Amino acid sequence: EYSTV
Amino acid sequence: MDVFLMIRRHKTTIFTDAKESSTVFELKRIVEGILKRPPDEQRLYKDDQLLDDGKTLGECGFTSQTARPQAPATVGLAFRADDTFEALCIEPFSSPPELP
Amino acid sequence: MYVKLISSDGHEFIVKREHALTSGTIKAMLSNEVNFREIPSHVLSKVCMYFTYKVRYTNEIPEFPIAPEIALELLMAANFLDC
Amino acid sequence: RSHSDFTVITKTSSMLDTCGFYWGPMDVNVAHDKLKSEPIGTFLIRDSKQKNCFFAISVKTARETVSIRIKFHAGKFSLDKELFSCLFQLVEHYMTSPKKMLVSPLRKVRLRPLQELCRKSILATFGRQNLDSIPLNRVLKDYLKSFPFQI
Repeated sequence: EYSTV
Repeated sequence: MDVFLMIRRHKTTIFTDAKESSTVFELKRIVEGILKRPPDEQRLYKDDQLLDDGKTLGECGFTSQTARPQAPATVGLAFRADDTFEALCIEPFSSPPELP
Repeated sequence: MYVKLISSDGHEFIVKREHALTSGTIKAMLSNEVNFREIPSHVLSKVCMYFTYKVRYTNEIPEFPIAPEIALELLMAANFLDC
Repeated sequence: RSHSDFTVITKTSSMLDTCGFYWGPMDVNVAHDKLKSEPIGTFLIRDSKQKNCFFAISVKTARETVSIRIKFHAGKFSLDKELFSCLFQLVEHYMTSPKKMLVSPLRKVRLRPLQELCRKSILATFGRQNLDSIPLNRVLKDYLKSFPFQI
């Protein structure tokens, strides 16, 4: 589970 | 908890630790083994306040929160010169120079 | 038991022998007294605090404070004392 | 390919091993489970099991623990729109900004040597630019340039 900003 | 101290007299500084529940007299016993002076020839000070023998370090204001390993509390030390105890005298450390 | 460390200005610092063995340099030149004719007292006192700081918290560790005015001289001592 | 991009990645990898908070090949689950017990804002750099991703940064935000991938494109490092030449220049940037997404790095050894703590203070007050205006000899000046960051 990865994301950004 | 444990309290970390700096016992200073003239140009001598002793780094040591003790229990917050330990007494000032126990601290004098530590200095006796190091500087070869008996407890009846020693006087320990917090700033200008003379510490009582039967009071614990916590009761004297030395708490683990205010005397950390990286910031040990300063305890003044004076020895007995014949009749009386010499005046408290702690030689200050040097100061760093001004920033370039 | 205890060892005595003397600074350039003649200030005597008495610390536990096990604490002084942290420095590889001090460990190499010790039998009960070591003379540091090139390190001032305000730097050597800060190093002695680091010995207690390093040995106690070697295990969230509180930050070791370093004033900017002593950072240059303290770096020279740390590089020499190997710690 | 790409020319001097090889000279950059090989240089950062040496700095990745120099710093303490690089954990190399690390599972995403253990990275989030390790940081869940750490205070808010504690970040960490580790390898990424993906094929198109060199490194990942795992930070604990106020809401949850997130892992963000790091993109490298034409000699510039970016997080998953600000490009940076060095990876630790990217780390220092997000550490100094008011957003405080990153605050403290979880190092393998939490207690750093006195030389590193002094080095971090030297760079914080003078800067990597003034590193040559310092009255310090070559051995110490080179040590400051070995890892010139406030991190």
